[PDB]
Amino acid sequence: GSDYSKYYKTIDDLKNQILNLTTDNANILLQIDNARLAADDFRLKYENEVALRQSVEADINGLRRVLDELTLTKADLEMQIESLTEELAYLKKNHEEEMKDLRN
Amino acid sequence: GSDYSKYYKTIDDLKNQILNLTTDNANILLQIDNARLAADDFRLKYENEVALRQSVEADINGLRRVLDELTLTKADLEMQIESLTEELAYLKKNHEEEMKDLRN
Amino acid sequence: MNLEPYFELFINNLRRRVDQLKSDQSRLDSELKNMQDMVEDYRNKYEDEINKRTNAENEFVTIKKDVDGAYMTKVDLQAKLDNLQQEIDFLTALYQAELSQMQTQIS
Amino acid sequence: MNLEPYFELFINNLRRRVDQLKSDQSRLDSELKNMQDMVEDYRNKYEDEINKRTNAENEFVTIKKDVDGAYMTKVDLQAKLDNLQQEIDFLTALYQAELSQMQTQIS
Repeated sequence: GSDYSKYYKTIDDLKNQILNLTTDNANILLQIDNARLAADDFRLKYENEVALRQSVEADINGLRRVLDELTLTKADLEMQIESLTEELAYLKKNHEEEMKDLRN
Repeated sequence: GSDYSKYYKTIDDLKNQILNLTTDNANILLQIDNARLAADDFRLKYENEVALRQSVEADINGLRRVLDELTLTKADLEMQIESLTEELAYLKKNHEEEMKDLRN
Repeated sequence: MNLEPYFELFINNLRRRVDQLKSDQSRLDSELKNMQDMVEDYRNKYEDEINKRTNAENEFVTIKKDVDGAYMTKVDLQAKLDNLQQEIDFLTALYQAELSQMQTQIS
Repeated sequence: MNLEPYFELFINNLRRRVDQLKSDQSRLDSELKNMQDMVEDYRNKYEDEINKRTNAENEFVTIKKDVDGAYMTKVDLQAKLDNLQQEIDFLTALYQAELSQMQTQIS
């Protein structure tokens, strides 16, 4: 019958609509899955980054403390060297003068 | 005195030899230190590498199991689809023939 | 002259310091050689593990593409099968009803 | 004709399946939007942490050079100081001995 033919048309339209919807939704699910893996991958890479940066920065702070210590030490040594240099020169010239005196 | 002058020469030569040796050894120690930091840095970088590779490879094996399952499923579905297709065609043509028979 | 041993003592001290510093230098040479050797070993390990990792990543990409395709095929096949079953059942009931319709309609 | 409700039932089933699949699609759209948004957020975090790390590494290089230089200066200064002290002491003893030498040698 004709009416039955119309109903048939609607049936097939719904069948194909199913097929299309299942395929589309499957593709979207794959997009979601791959995007998941990408987010997780980026979080691992990031974690590695914060680890490397952690070691670097800590080492930096340690090296700041060291540098300050070394500069203070340098200044101190310069002072001491100055004093001992004056003292040595005095010693040498004084002994030589005493030699001159006793020889005269 | 002259002899004392010779002894003086040896003294100064030893003083400068000290200075040179201390400086050289300090530079070598710095080379050792920096090389240490480089070895440790390369071991951290390496460790990160084996971690990334760990995640990757494990995921691979999992995906091998999945792929096998999906292929087996595909073959099974193809078989079922074949059977049901033959059965549907039979059903349709048989009903139509019966219609012809009863109408005659 | 009386003061030769003063000079000889001071020289002896300087000689001792020098000899210690030379020994120290030899040790430092060995230590640096060991360390550099380590830097080369761990560098090599690191690079090789880079390449192994990279090949693993590429392999993963390939197999994940294959899996995505296989999943799509399974989805579509399952949909087709479900459609076939549903249509079979529907047509079965409907056709039996057509037979009844005809036997009664003839009357 | 008798069989209109058979067709209407099967159509109803198909309609139900369709509607479920459309709802599912809407959900999947939202889910993918959330996920993509996350991928962008974590990507950005990752890159910014790359740059922070790199600047930290460079800073470290600079400060370690400064430290190496400072250590070299400390070493050399300490050596010079030690030399000064040792020479002072030696010359003190030796010179007192020279004074004795002269007072006795004159006689």
